[PDB]
Amino acid sequence: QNEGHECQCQCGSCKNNEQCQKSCSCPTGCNSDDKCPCGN
Ligand SMILES: [Cu+]
Ligand SMILES: [Cu+]
Ligand SMILES: [Cu+]
Ligand SMILES: [Cu+]
Ligand SMILES: [Cu+]
Ligand SMILES: [Cu+]
Ligand SMILES: [Cu+]
Repeated sequence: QNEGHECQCQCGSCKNNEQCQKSCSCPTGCNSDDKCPCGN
């Protein structure tokens, strides 16, 4: 029941990858390029 959420990630691998902007693996603290552990 819980898998994707909302990758509003503006990182460098989130802005170019729109295939994970609806199911990324980051919490609600992924709004800055850091240790963003997104999909890949
Ligand atoms: Cu994300
Ligand atoms: Cu990201
Ligand atoms: Cu993403
Ligand atoms: Cu992010
Ligand atoms: Cu992330
Ligand atoms: Cu993510
Ligand atoms: Cu992300």
